[PDB]
Amino acid sequence: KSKKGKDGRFVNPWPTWKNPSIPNVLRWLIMEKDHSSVPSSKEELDKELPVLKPYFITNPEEAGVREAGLRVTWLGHATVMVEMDELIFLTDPIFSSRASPSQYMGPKRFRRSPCTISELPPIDAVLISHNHYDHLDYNSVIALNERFGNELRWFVPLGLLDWMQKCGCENVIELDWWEENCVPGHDKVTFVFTPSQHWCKRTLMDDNKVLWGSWSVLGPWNRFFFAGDTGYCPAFEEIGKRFGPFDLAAIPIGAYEPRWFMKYQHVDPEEAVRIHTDVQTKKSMAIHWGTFALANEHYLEPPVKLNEALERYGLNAEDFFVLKHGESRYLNND
Amino acid sequence: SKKGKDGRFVNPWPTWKNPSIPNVLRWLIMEKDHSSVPSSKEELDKELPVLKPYFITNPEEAGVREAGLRVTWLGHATVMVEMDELIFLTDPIFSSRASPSQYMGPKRFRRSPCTISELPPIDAVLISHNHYDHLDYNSVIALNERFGNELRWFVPLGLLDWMQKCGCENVIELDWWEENCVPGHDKVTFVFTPSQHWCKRTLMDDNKVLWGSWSVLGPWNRFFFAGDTGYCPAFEEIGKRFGPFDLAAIPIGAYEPRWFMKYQHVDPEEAVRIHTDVQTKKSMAIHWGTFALANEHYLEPPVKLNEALERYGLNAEDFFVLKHGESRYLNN
Ligand SMILES: C[C@H](CCC(=O)O)[C@H]1CC[C@H]2[C@@H]3CC[C@@H]4C[C@H](O)CC[C@]4(C)[C@H]3C[C@H](O)[C@]12C
Ligand SMILES: C[C@H](CCC(=O)O)[C@H]1CC[C@H]2[C@@H]3CC[C@@H]4C[C@H](O)CC[C@]4(C)[C@H]3C[C@H](O)[C@]12C
Ligand SMILES: C[C@H](CCC(=O)O)[C@H]1CC[C@H]2[C@@H]3CC[C@@H]4C[C@H](O)CC[C@]4(C)[C@H]3C[C@H](O)[C@]12C
Ligand SMILES: C[C@H](CCC(=O)O)[C@H]1CC[C@H]2[C@@H]3CC[C@@H]4C[C@H](O)CC[C@]4(C)[C@H]3C[C@H](O)[C@]12C
Ligand SMILES: C[C@H](CCC(=O)O)[C@H]1CC[C@H]2[C@@H]3CC[C@@H]4C[C@H](O)CC[C@]4(C)[C@H]3C[C@H](O)[C@]12C
Ligand SMILES: C[C@H](CCC(=O)O)[C@H]1CC[C@H]2[C@@H]3CC[C@@H]4C[C@H](O)CC[C@]4(C)[C@H]3C[C@H](O)[C@]12C
Ligand SMILES: C[C@H](CCC(=O)O)[C@H]1CC[C@H]2[C@@H]3CC[C@@H]4C[C@H](O)CC[C@]4(C)[C@H]3C[C@H](O)[C@]12C
Ligand SMILES: C[C@H](CCC(=O)O)[C@H]1CC[C@H]2[C@@H]3CC[C@@H]4C[C@H](O)CC[C@]4(C)[C@H]3C[C@H](O)[C@]12C
Ligand SMILES: C[C@H](CCC(=O)O)[C@H]1CC[C@H]2[C@@H]3CC[C@@H]4C[C@H](O)CC[C@]4(C)[C@H]3C[C@H](O)[C@]12C
Ligand SMILES: C[C@H](CCC(=O)O)[C@H]1CC[C@H]2[C@@H]3CC[C@@H]4C[C@H](O)CC[C@]4(C)[C@H]3C[C@H](O)[C@]12C
Ligand SMILES: NS(=O)(=O)c1cc2c(cc1Cl)NCNS2(=O)=O
Ligand SMILES: [Zn+2]
Ligand SMILES: [Zn+2]
Ligand SMILES: [Zn+2]
Ligand SMILES: [Zn+2]
Repeated sequence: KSKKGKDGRFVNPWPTWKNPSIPNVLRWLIMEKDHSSVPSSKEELDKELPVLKPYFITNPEEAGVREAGLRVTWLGHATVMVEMDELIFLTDPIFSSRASPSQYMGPKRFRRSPCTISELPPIDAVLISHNHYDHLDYNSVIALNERFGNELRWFVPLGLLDWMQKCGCENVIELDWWEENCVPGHDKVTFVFTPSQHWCKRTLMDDNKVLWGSWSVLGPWNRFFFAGDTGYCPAFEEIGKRFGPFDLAAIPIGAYEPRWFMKYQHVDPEEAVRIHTDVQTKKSMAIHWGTFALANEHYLEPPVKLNEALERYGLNAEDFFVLKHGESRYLNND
Repeated sequence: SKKGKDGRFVNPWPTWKNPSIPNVLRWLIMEKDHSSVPSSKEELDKELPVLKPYFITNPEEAGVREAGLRVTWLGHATVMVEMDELIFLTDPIFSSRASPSQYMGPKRFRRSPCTISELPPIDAVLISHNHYDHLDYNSVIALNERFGNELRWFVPLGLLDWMQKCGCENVIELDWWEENCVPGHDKVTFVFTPSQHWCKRTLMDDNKVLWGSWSVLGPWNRFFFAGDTGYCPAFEEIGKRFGPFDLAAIPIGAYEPRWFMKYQHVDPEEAVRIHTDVQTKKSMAIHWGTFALANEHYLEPPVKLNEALERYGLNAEDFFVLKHGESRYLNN
């Protein structure tokens, strides 16, 4: 084909090829995080947002997929564990309490992680959407690579290969817009890096030196889409048309407040439903939200707005569902 | 009268104890090693199992409120003693890493048995010294957030600022041989007692704040918490002024290489020495098993403790090691 928007590299770094982006960010200190949600007592946090014990804790067996369907588990924020086509892979693993380079400041999760690395079953690959601290957790990478090793294939955007080896990972793969690879054992599955409308930053002056994006996993049996972080852009229609119908898609539905400031980097539930429609997935799972306070919206608002948008497009909760922390879901195909 | 009183060199706080040594070169390049190698997930589960504390499934219990004394080991020096109508915590560390950084520093191989949220009402907390394996900023902020003025923080001299800067008001700075009480249940007395250790958190803050140990003298039972110390006098002094105590929490880990650690960290034998000097009936054994701050094998300290136990004409009941998260009730 050819009608695919490629990068997307200005003078030296990467801009979003997409027209909706505007260049102006003033970073995370506490300015619009504050407490505009006031997550109250951890008990209320429980009552409203209970943390479940994942299945693989009480029954570490049954953690295959036995081909056929597709199993998914939400481990908070953008951490998703997908079992499909004889393969278990993790996405944006964050297990630390705080998503920050310091121990003294930064957004600290109000919901504990459902499980620990030691407790999670054998991981065959990890997918990294972009490099932000709420998706790339140094300590989580350290734990993953200590437990596993060369056993773990890491799929990262351009610019993160160095960082990965710097951490101590040897099975690391840098991928660009519309670029693919697989796991050495399982070649029938293809992992494709697909565009997105977001940004990268971890330190001073490294802004967009690393790429952002989304992931499309094409196995023979099931197809899976993982958006990562994005505001609405026309790449999602492109992806949907190139990788056919998907069985699951993980779409962010949180951190969309100060829309005047975030719309260029963060969809809201309404644009999240549109994404679900654009990518042609049969089902979608609400990621982001509920775990960290990265914006101004009420911590329970994003599911309500998701249901309101789902009623906007003539859809039901079946099509686009929100899980509990640690809850799983099985989906068999035709 | 008597009692090894506090001291103050020209600049900092000294030990005033005859056993002494310098070169506190921190642990980043000097002995950064794990010649103990905790590994093999299965081996950890079996050798050092982490237990589910009672106040998780049955928080209502909250023990004591009677005459006896219950204790729970939450790793390293974070232990929860419920005694004489008072549930106090000591050296609380619940984070994974004991370091000012997020990228380097000693990271625990055993998770905390419970979390701050799961913790029962803590009336008081005791801080031995300022080291990262005993003073954990994140743990402090969590306690001061869940509780507040309801939490009395007993800290050594020099830590008032650090505490208030974190946001604590119910804070009491104490030099050793000094004391204080509780607003409601004041008949229990908390006394800061001597020790042989060091204080340092940053560059040039060496010995700017005091170290020591704690003695809780309640109406029914008496409890001793050593913290971190090498063998020195004043434990006999402690055992004299106060005592006999009922339970004592004595460190048994972080002792090798001896030549460098002996002056600043007891060994299991020296811990049995403490058990005799402080005149306790029983002892629980803290430090060890949670972080690797020295070169000894992670399972060695219990074995060496039991060796010292027999040699000194004692038995395992007298000085016991709990599991991670285990509790113990004492009706003496
Ligand atoms: C507000 C203080 C300094 C106060 C002063 O002296 O005026 C300044 C100085 C250092 C500044 C930080 C430097 C790193 C980051 C640079 C980003 O481009 C904006 C966010 C951060 C996290 C900044 C936030 C804030 O702008 C800080 C913390
Ligand atoms: C060393 C003290 C902690 C002392 C203590 O806990 O008592 C800590 C507390 C706050 C920490 C600073 C926070 C802001 C900065 C963040 C950067 O990512 C690294 C450099 C800085 C300047 C940090 C340096 C250092 O890590 C500090 C100063
Ligand atoms: C921890 C030291 C001071 C310790 C001392 O001298 O006692 C202090 C002094 C300067 C402090 C920084 C000043 C600029 C910023 C002010 C913000 O409001 C909080 C973050 C920053 C980045 C501060 C981080 C940290 O609070 C520092 C590095
Ligand atoms: C210095 C320590 C380890 C030193 C030791 O204890 O032996 C090393 C080990 C891994 C290193 C990190 C690897 C990933 C990152 C690579 C970047 O290009 C710079 C920052 C980071 C976050 C590095 C920071 C630092 O350089 C670390 C944490
Ligand atoms: C000052 C030393 C050494 C100077 C040199 O190597 O020339 C340099 C070397 C590498 C530098 C760090 C590398 C990682 C980060 C790169 C950012 O873009 C700015 C902040 C950080 C955290 C840097 C801060 C600091 O400036 C360091 C530690
Ligand atoms: C070894 C490197 C520098 C390499 C070189 O020699 O060029 C040096 C630079 C700064 C040094 C650190 C400074 C603070 C501490 C001083 C102590 O007395 C030993 C441990 C610490 C934590 C030191 C460890 C080590 O000695 C470091 C990290
Ligand atoms: C992370 C930056 C820069 C990495 C890069 O930009 O390539 C590197 C450059 C200088 C590095 C430091 C040099 C001195 C020390 C060396 C030790 O072995 C580990 C701790 C220290 C304190 C190092 C920590 C960290 O690894 C730093 C700060
Ligand atoms: C800012 C990067 C992390 C970047 C990332 O995660 O990608 C981190 C990685 C290693 C960190 C350094 C480790 C050694 C020092 C610890 C001190 O307590 C604060 C100053 C130093 C020099 C730290 C400064 C800063 O906090 C660094 C350079
Ligand atoms: C800079 C942040 C708070 C910034 C904010 O409110 O956003 C403050 C909040 C609590 C502060 C800490 C309180 C305890 C310590 C006080 C010391 O004298 C300097 C180091 C420490 C460890 C402080 C470092 C730093 O100054 C912190 C972490
Ligand atoms: C850069 C400022 C200067 C501003 C001032 O005058 O306060 C200085 C002054 C206070 C300094 C801090 C004092 C406490 C610590 C002293 C250590 O030896 C290095 C790390 C710390 C955490 C220091 C970091 C940094 O070196 C600061 C923040
Ligand atoms: N080492 S880690 O990032 O996996 C981790 C971090 C923290 C925990 C637990 C774990 Cl397993 N608990 C307390 N908060 S923390 O220090 O971020
Ligand atoms: Zn992001
Ligand atoms: Zn994000
Ligand atoms: Zn110590
Ligand atoms: Zn210690």
